[PDB]
This record gives sequence, C-alpha cells and structure tokens, in this order.
Amino acid sequence: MTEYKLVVVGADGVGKSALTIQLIQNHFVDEYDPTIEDSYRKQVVIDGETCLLDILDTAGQEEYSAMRDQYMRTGEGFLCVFAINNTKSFEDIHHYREQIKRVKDSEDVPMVLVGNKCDLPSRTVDTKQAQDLARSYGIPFIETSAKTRQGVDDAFYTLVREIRKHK
Ligand SMILES: Nc1nc2c(ncn2[C@@H]2O[C@H](COP(=O)(O)OP(=O)(O)CP(=O)(O)O)[C@@H](O)[C@H]2O)c(=O)[nH]1
Ligand SMILES: [Mg+2]
Repeated sequence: MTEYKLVVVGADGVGKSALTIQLIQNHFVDEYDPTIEDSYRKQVVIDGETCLLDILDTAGQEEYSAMRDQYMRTGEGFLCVFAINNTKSFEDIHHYREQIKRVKDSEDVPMVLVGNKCDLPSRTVDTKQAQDLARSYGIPFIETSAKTRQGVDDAFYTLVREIRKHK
C-alpha cells in the first residue's frame, strides 16, 4: 500500500487544523484551539490507487519553531497554507518554503500553496498575487475553504500527485 507523508504548515490561525479536520471528518471547526502537533493516518483512493495518508497538523505558533526540522526531514510533501484575509500569513510562506528547502537540501520538494478562508469577503491577498508566487516556486496554487469544503480535497490530492509526480 503506498504511503504518503503530508505535512500541513503555515502561520498561526490560517486554518491548518480546520482544513485537516474538514478533509478527514467532513465538518467545520469554528473554535480556535492552538495546535502543538497532531497526526492522522487515513486511507483514501486517489486516481484508483489506495493511498495511506500520514497527515501531520503542525503548530503555527512561532514558539514551537524548533520542532520544525524534524517534521521537515520526515515529510514527503508540504501543504503551505496562508489565509486570503491575512497578509502576514502570505509573507510567512517564503520563510516556510526556504526552511523546507534547507532541511531537505533540495530545490524540488513536493509542495502546494493553499490560500484558505476563500469563503470570507475580507480578502487582503489578491488571487493573482498568490498565483504569481506559486508560479515563481514552480508549485500548484489552490484556494480553499475549510468551512464550505471548496478546494479541500483538491489541495490534499494535488499534493499526493506532486509526491507521486516527483516519484
Ligand atoms: N471562515 C473561515 N474560517 C476558518 C477557515 N479555516 C479556519 N477558520 C477559522 O480560523 C480559526 C483558526 O482555525 P485553525 O484551524 O485552528 O487554524 P490553525 O492554523 O490550525 C491555528 P494553529 O497554528 O495555532 O494550530 C478558527 O476560528 C477557524 O474556525 C475557513 O476556511 N473559513
Ligand atoms: Mg491548528
């Protein structure tokens, strides 16, 4: 059975846990409970292949920033999440990407840029600007909503395809 080690990263509050819980449990968490580190092992069929997804839901709190090298070494693909209503979270993306590239000593690590909270009207990050950043990295970009489930399956399945396409 093919196993994929997915790691969800991004700033504190972007919706990493809500995205993961929506993918796995099909419901939206309204409450904000800061994550330390949670892991899920889930079986899914993607493109006719039975996949075992090992999903690591990480801490966005900068206080847990020394925990990152370990999961960056074991992780095969990274869901780099920002929120479309949080400009700082979009600027933090580059720091996450650089750190991943350094830990794995590679310019070609499977990644997907995710612009979450697309259900909200308070956008501060233009879709075109996010698309241009993803293009500069050579990675896919998808907008998602952990609330409506828009783009959620596509974001995780695209990351699996990036790990598989890189393999
Ligand atoms: N409207 C809307 N709210 C969202 C969405 N995703 C998450 N949220 C909300 O944002 C807040 C933080 O979500 P959460 O999933 O805990 O973010 P996180 O990135 O895991 C926080 P931490 O880094 O500390 O673990 C919660 O109030 C949650 O309901 C979304 O797509 N749309
Ligand atoms: Mg969380």
